[PDB]
Amino acid sequence: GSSGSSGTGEKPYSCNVCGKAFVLSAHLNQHLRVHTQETLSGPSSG
Ligand SMILES: [Zn+2]
Repeated sequence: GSSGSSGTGEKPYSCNVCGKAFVLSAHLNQHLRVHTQETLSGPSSG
C-alpha cells in the first residue's frame, strides 16, 4: 500500500485547501466555498 489511486490525465483544477480535484473551474469554485466561508471551524482562506 504505497501508491495511491492510479489514474490518467490529472485534472487541471485542484483544491489546495483540503485535497480535492475538478475537471472544470466552476466545479472547483463551488467547492472552495466550503473553505472560503465564515465559520468557527478552522483556518479560513481570507
Ligand atoms: Zn477542498
